[PDB]
Amino acid sequence: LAVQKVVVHPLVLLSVVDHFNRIGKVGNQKRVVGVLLGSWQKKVLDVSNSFAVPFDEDDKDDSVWFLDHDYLENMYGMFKKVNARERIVGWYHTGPKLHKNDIAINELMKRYCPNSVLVIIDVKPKDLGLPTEAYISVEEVHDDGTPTSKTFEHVTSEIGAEEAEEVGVEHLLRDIKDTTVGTLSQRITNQVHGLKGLNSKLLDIRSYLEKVATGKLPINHQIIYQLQDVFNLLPDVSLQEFVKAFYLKTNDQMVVVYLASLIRSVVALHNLINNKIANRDAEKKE
Amino acid sequence: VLESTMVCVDNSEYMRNGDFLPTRLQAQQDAVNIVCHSKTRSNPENNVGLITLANDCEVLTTLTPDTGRILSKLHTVQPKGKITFCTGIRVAHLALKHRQGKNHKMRIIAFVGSPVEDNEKDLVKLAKRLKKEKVNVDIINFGEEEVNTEKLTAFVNTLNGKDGTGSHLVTVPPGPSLADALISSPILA
Amino acid sequence: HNMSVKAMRFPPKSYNKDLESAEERREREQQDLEFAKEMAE
Amino acid sequence: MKDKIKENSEKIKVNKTLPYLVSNVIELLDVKCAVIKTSTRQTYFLPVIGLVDAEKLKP
Amino acid sequence: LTKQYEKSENDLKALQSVGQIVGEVLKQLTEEKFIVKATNGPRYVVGCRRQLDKSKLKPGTRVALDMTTLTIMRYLPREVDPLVYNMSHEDPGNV
Amino acid sequence: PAVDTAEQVYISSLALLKMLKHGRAGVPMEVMGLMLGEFVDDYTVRVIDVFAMPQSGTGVSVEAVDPVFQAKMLDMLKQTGRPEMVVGWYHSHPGFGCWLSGVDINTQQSFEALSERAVAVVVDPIQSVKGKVVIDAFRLINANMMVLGHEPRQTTSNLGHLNKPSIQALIHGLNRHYYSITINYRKNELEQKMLLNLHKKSWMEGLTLQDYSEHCKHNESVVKEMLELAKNYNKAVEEEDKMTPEQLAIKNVGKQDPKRHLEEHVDVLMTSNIVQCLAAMLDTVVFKLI
Amino acid sequence: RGLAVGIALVMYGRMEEADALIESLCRDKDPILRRSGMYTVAMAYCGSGNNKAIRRLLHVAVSDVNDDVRRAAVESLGFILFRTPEQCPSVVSLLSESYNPHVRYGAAMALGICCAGTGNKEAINLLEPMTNDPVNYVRQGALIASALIMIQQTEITCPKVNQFRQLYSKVINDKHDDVMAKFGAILAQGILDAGGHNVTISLQ
Amino acid sequence: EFLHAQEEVKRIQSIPLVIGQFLEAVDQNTAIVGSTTGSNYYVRILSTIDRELLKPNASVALHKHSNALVDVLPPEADSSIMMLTSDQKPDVMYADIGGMDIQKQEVREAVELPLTHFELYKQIGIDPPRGVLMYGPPGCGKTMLAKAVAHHTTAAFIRVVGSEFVQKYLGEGPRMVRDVFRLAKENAPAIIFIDEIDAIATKRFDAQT
Amino acid sequence: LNAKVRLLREELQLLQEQGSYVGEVVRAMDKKKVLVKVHPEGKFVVDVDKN
Amino acid sequence: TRPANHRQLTFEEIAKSAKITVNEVELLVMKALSVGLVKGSIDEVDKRVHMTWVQPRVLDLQQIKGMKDRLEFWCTDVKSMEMLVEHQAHDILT
Ligand SMILES: Nc1ncnc2c1ncn2[C@@H]1O[C@H](COP(=O)(O)OP(=O)(O)OP(=O)(O)O)[C@@H](O)[C@H]1O
Ligand SMILES: [Mg+2]
Ligand SMILES: [Zn+2]
Repeated sequence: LAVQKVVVHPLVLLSVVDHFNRIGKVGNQKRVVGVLLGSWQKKVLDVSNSFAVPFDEDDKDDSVWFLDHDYLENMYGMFKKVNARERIVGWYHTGPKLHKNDIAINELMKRYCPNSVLVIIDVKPKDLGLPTEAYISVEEVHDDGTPTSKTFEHVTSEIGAEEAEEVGVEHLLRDIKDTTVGTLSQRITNQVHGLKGLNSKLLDIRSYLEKVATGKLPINHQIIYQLQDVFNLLPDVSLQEFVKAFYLKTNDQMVVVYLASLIRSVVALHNLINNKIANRDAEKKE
Repeated sequence: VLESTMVCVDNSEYMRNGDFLPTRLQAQQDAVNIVCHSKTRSNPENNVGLITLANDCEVLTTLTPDTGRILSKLHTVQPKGKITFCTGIRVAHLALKHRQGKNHKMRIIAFVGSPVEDNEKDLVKLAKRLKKEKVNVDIINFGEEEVNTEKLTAFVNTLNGKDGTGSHLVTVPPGPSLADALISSPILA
Repeated sequence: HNMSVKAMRFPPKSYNKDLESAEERREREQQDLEFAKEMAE
Repeated sequence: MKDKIKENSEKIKVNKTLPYLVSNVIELLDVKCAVIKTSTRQTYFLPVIGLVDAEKLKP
Repeated sequence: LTKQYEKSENDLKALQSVGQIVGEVLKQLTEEKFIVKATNGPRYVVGCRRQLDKSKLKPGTRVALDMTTLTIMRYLPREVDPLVYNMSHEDPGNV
Repeated sequence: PAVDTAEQVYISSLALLKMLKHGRAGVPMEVMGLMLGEFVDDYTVRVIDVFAMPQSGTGVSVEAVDPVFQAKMLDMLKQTGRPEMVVGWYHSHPGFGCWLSGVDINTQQSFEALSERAVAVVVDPIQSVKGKVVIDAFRLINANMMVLGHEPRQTTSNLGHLNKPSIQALIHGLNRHYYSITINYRKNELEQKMLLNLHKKSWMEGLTLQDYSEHCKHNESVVKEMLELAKNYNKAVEEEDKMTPEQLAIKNVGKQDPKRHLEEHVDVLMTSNIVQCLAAMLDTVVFKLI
Repeated sequence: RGLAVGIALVMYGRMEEADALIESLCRDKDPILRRSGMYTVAMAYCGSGNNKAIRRLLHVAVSDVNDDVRRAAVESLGFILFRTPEQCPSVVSLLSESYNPHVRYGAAMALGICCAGTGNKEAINLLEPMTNDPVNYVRQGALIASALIMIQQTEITCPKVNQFRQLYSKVINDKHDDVMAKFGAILAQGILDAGGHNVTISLQ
Repeated sequence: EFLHAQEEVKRIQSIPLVIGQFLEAVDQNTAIVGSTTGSNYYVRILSTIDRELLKPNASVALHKHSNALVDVLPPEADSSIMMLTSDQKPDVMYADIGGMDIQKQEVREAVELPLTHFELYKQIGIDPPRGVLMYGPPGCGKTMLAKAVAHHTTAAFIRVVGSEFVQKYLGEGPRMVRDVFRLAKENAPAIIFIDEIDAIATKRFDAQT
Repeated sequence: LNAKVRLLREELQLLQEQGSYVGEVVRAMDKKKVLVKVHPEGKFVVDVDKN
Repeated sequence: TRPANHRQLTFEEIAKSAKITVNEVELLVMKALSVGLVKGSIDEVDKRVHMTWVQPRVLDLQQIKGMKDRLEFWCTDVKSMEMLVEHQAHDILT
């Protein structure tokens, strides 16, 4: 598509959290909506700033909602005066999931940026996923004969920081972040987190299938198509060729691990030699 | 008075009719030009904005202490779709809830020139909801008043309650120009 | 490797004496006070 | 505006106080701008020339 | 005179300006670090303005750097020596 | 009613990130902006947010505050739940430490004329490194009071003398024309968790296996490197056998250390191969056809 | 800051009865409330030598995001170990050389509180190098602690009394020394000859 | 806290940094460095500086105020003289040059052959010549043979003229000489050509000028 | 480890201390004076440290 | 119909099911391979077709329930291995 990856800077996250908190101080709200400013680098979005805009909606009806687009334009001008290279690239809202009226809001935003990106930023501290979920509006051409509609195609979202922004984040995360853990422990923790995320995704798919089976949701006929491919992609690890290749590869890596460990042991013995010699010299001169 | 207003102009199909000279669309354009000017000279701090009442409501311009932009927006307003009075009033109320200065007073100008295709219960509940937030909605009952004179009657009666002329139901029978009936109406008084 | 690492013994040296000495550190404070009192004026 | 002009001239006089550094105009660029070499053997670029019309300067 | 006030205010705005040291780009180290040599002076590891192109800063490019931070403020065309300018702009005599 | 040295300026995480980003973007201009917050009491100055003022033009210095832009930004921010007054101004010092120049003093005099307890914050985006941002807060010392023989502020606690002033700031008029207010940071659990997502790798790449062709090529290359490294390591051991203690480090200058490179290669290969093996073993269980 | 000391005083000498409060205060996100938890550990275990409270104080001292909380955690060890003054110059001795100046100040103050009036030679030997610490308030705390430890002490009882007596005068009469070091030295002079040489400090 | 201190000590490397030349390592943590300002200083070395990169004649980045050795620049960096790019290669061929077979053979055997056949030279026992001095009457194909070598070489070519080294800034001449040699060493195989060597290689020197 | 940390933190302050000039000794003199030649800056008559 | 472990269709099976001669079976597979309906390869020496992918089709509710049961087993395996990794590497886990 027109968007390959959306990089959301920590300043955007902090601004969104602050906007949500200051609006929610009123004690009666569900979500807040603002505008996202960034630059364009190849096909990778670089969402780097944001500003709040007045917004309200009805709890029952989805067609009733007000967004101050004049406020949008005025603050776009004010921000453009400060930073001309940051242009409107989309919008954000803090609702935990999508809304039925999100397509209308994206249509409103598309005038200012034709390829607008909606970045749902969950203020609640989710334990596994990233707080950002990026979507772009696409015209879904169905093959069932149903008329073409506008949907939100998901986009891989990442959190990246500028050099000074990273410096500030590390200053704010100085105490909390533990960097003493070695690289190997970090990779193993990454594997654990990947297992947890895969379990969560599979549980979401299972819950959707459970709802479909009991009739809570209709058969999409497109999620089923994707799920058949997913189950077909499950490799057979019991094949003789695969097992032999896996064993050969594991032995090829284990011989390297053995060589590295042997060299490490010899170097450790050399260190012990140096320590003992230094201790004996220190006690001999004293 | 220090109040903020938002005009609920109608751009339905029935605005193409030549009942009001020269056309109902041009007639409501002149009426909007008059009412926004009146609200501007009533108080220099007053806020005016334009909300359309097409098939789907679209806030053309939010509240602003400016007049020419309102007519600039109205110039491009083409007659399309069917009136949706239920959602338009709530969209306008949402807009007034986010005015620049909260010390301003509620006010909505409604230009109904097409039949309201809703049950009376929805209208009375909307009127009660607006009355709770002290919202005053002034409705011009031109166009199809022969069918809307009852629903709007209940709307205005429930909005104003029993005391105070917070909102009016100025009904302009077809003639030379409904704007010529506006300057004698309590809307601009 | 673990056995060899666990066999390394550090003699009980007077630690934190290789740091800045009090007299020499005071030297810097006085010279820098003169620096601030003379350059800015 | 006369008082503002006089105060502006007074500020110029404060900034125009002696001594000056004697330099030689090396170059005149457009992006109106000057390049000078001071007698301290230093080359500087001036985005704005200053209190002298750029037309009255030559390398 | 309105134009007199405009010129006086122009002089006032010009007075706040500060000259920039002219050096030459030697080598771009990183995306935000450069090695530049002053025209008659030492070589420095400096930064560059974000708004600068950073693609016109080829090695050997003359640049103007901030006086304090030495950050590359601008890139300039190849300098013409005043002696060379006088050589070119010398009247022969219409012979 | 002398100011207390125990006064503190509380900068929120959003504010700090905004000033750091604006200062780094505006390098080397002394780009300025306004700090919205609240004077909680005589000892606290909370900085809830900041907004940057646009630069009028070229010049590495603080420009005059544009009243129209400030008024417009304040009025519009009040419309979206930010009704916080201006508690002072911030501006960037790209690399020459945190202090106030004469222009900065004149600019801060305006805020002090408006609000007597306004704070001039200086942030050094160039000298700031990860985990330690170079920042300071200042307020002018009135010449009339200090000249007559009065301390600029009263010391009722140790809180105002915990940070030793830098010599660069002292040279530039610190404790003479302006004083430094201790800066503390307000961090909540929510914002810290939100910032923790920075560089947080996706769950997909946790189970993602590296290309086995490139992995084998890397293993072979590093092992071939350790071959030469051990060949040199033997010579290094023999040389250090006969080498005086003054040359233990001087002779190591400019010459590669086979032991250090051997350790680095061992660590790299151990990590890479162990991670690849563990990931493959996990994938053989998770993604199975049965 | 006032309520931090107040809550601790409310539960003075309560042994384990303050535990439910302590775990509430020590787990609080407010650094001042964590400092209050440290002070409550000190007050609820005054001189009991309860190694559970000592363990908690040491854990907070070595691992806490706030320097004030760490300093108070090290400070609170004196109120727990004053009944056995010989133990403090051992548990705290290593803390007295830590990187954190606040932890060093807390170590000095713990020596002062626990070994107050005792004239402990080990604690004074620990405090003597701390009077030359690069950080000013560490020096001030070390001087005040040295005053508390050997208040009223004579030359025969404590051989280092004259040395610190001259040290206080030198620090006070040093124009180039920091103002807070001189504050600590003056407080030390006041403590060392408090009550007209007829008073002491003894929490027991 | 050790990791935090390691991270926070890097603010000493914040730009702008002056450029010096690592002259000598006095001990583990101090060294004599020659700054480009023209003065030699005995400064300290940042503990996180890779001492394996502190080779002789290595460009280093020094703190602008304290002159302390805070970084080591890449050897190919900090060079006022650049190598010949593809577009700068002269169009002169060996075939374009007529009738210098003896000179062509000597240059090839002394320049282009040792670059590609150094192992053969070692095996035979020949010591390859470090440098070549091409001399003769003016206009006898010297500079053109250098052009042909540059056009027909797979190695780096660094063309320079002797009069370029003489500069107003005292110390910049030797600095750029060692920069040329460092750049050639870092891009080995390389050929350094110095046309009109008499500009810096005369036999008479006046000590008072 | 604590000594390593402390030395690392003090190194940042130490590295900001100005570097020392390198000079050549012409001759020693009375009262612990030495005639040196700073590399670019001519000659000086300098004191001698007590160490 | 066949499970992924037994997607090796003999030439006789295709010939009998499609009511075509054996010698034509290969050509039929060619079409199915060319259009993109199925993916795989043909081992003519052993007269077998190694099918590895199928065009996804509309599934009944019972088939969706069976798919959900497969997901149940998959989730059980993923959770078991995640707990195993967490338990074994608890000390080094960050
Ligand atoms: N053998 C040759 N064949 C063809 N042309 C030659 C030959 N030798 C010299 N030339 C001519 O010499 C001209 C340039 O002279 P060149 O620069 O090679 O001389 P040189 O020895 O470097 O002189 P100088 O000592 O004055 O620097 C070229 O135009 C080229 O045609
Ligand atoms: Mg020639
Ligand atoms: Zn400034």
